[PDB]
Amino acid sequence: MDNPNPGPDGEGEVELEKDSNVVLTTQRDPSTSIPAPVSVKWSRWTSNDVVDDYATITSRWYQIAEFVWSKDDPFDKELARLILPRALLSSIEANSDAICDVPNTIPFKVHAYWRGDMEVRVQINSNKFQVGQLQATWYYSDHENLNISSKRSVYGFSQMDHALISASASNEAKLVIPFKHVYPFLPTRIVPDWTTGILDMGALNIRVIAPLRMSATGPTTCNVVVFIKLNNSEFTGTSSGKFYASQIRA
Amino acid sequence: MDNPNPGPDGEGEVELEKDSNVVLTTQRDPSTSIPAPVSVKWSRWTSNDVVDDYATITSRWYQIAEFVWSKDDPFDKELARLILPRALLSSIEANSDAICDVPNTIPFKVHAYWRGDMEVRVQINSNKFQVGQLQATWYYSDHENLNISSKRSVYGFSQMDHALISASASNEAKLVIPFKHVYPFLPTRIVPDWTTGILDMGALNIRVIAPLRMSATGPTTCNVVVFIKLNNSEFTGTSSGKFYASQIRA
Amino acid sequence: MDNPNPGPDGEGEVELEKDSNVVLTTQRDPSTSIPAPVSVKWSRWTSNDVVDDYATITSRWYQIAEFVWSKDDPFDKELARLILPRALLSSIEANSDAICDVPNTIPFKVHAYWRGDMEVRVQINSNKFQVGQLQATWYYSDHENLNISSKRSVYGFSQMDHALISASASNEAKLVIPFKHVYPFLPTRIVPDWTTGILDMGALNIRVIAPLRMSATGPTTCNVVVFIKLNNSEFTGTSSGKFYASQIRA
Repeated sequence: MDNPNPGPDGEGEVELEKDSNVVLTTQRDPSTSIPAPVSVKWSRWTSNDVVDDYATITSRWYQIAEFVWSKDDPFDKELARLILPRALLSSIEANSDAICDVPNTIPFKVHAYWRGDMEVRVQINSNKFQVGQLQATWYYSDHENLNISSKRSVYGFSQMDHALISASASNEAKLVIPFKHVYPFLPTRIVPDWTTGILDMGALNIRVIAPLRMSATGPTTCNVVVFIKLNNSEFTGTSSGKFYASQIRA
Repeated sequence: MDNPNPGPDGEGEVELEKDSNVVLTTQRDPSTSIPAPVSVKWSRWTSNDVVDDYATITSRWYQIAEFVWSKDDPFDKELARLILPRALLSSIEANSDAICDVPNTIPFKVHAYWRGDMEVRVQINSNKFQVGQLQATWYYSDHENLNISSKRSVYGFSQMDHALISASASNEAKLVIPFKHVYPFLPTRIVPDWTTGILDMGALNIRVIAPLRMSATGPTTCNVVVFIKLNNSEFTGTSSGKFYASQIRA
Repeated sequence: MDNPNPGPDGEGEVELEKDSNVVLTTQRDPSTSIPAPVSVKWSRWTSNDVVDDYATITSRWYQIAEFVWSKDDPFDKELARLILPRALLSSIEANSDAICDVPNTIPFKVHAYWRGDMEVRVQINSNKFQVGQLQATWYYSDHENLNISSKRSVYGFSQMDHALISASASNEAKLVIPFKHVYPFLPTRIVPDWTTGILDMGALNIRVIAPLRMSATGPTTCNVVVFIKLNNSEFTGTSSGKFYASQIRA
């Protein structure tokens, strides 16, 4: 079946992802990447306090990153290497804004410990005349590894669970990332231990496998949007906001 | 389903509209605009004489207009403001041709009064690299309104029944226009009343909502075809042709 | 149905033709051309000796020709006029290679007489911005006709069984050519008769019906691939290879 019928509305389907007071669309189905099974709820294990999450409020879609994709970028050059708990907060905090100001962060302010699966969209608007390729990959503990520069390479992450994005026919990388840390919970700020590496479950990272191969005088620049949903969460550990921690640098 | 298979014949469907000794096609389904219900037959009311229409002859598709669409045309600039009974005749008469010469007009020559629904095609051949938009709109009595210049605007006709045409993915505006005048019949020429505004049931009018937005050195010009079918008619009122009226100017 | 969904893999089906240790694909269904019924097996008629063919070995897909398609080529200019038994061997022999070296020829070396249907692919990689047209046509005995230059024309072969190839939406010409000679068998080399015209069942020939109509500075050159399958064969007539014949010139 192939009859093209673009009316006053150029025809084509648009799948949407609402899902909680925010609707974000994608005109092209994503290339998913599921690195692990869905995480069970270990609140009834580690902590016996206010055991809950926040539905309509922390299970939304906030923006955490956005960047540029150009012909200048050589073969393996990561556009982002963003930590995943974590840079949800660390993006907003360095936006000359506070964590307290946004609805998808506020319990991190009050509550001490967090556990939950993650959802991520790597949406880009590239043109059909751009011949490039990216790869969004996940690593459940990047900073803990010593020589991960060895792994920090397009070759290395192809070896593992990832998603693929090609400039033409742009395209989205779905990226379901459930919770798998060593300890079942994460600490939102400084704690009797975890005096650093606060709220870090691993980093995402997008490098390049094919530069934007542009014709003579073709459009140079491109762009990426990183979105994140925090579903299936649990926030036990009620603590005043003066105990909080404005996350570390990029 | 999306497998593209363009053989020696580039594949794609072509819907056709024959319908009476003329076949006109459209490779893209139209955006219809039905302003009113189908009109009932009031011949057995106003006049008791030869009560009939003409099938294969006046229910065809003649051309009445054609024009240019260019980047120069600013935002709201009507390409045509053509009266609808009316300019079926008024186009041919000013073509240095006579009404008598064409089969889709001849009963208007002889017969005194006419009633009937109308069918109209606003077909254009624009290219997929042209980013513009038109709007064909109908008004069951334009000349009767005094300040209709107020209405003569892209904003105003969007308020009402219309069709939309965008340059890219060109595209057709189906435009079924049934009979709705004040008096159930129309006079083909001067009459004991209707000494002017002869044969006028309202005017069609195509303005611009988006100019042809062309890249550097992209194709400048475009073009429109206006076709018209006169179905569901009735022509009671037999009169010699020396009583006829060559319609007024553009 | 027309929803376009080109993921990291630009979506679209790819039909394949394996068929015997070689897989060749075509992303666009072919325009077939069947000039005759399937040939019956006349081995149990002409010759009472080792009656067999060779499956996995001579029923493969070898390349016999490839050439250039450019704007310079005027209206009717044959890109190839290749004989069909025949140039399967005659291409390889003039490749500074021997017949003995390739698996799809070796029985022709040993065996004296051959009969069999033929399969041919005229695959080309033209771009969607090239507006040309070719025509691959078959003639069960071209050399036998005296004034076939009269027939050697785009007009003439359109009169008969052929396939059509247009530059844009490139495209393949399937070309099933069963055996129909005067005598039911063909001689692989010189023989008590057939002292010339060795192994010739007719010639294929691709001319032009529409040159590559290229925009300013659009891509000039193009290209064709000719493939051939020799199925439904029969090779009776065992003879030493010193009796063989390296085919005549192009």
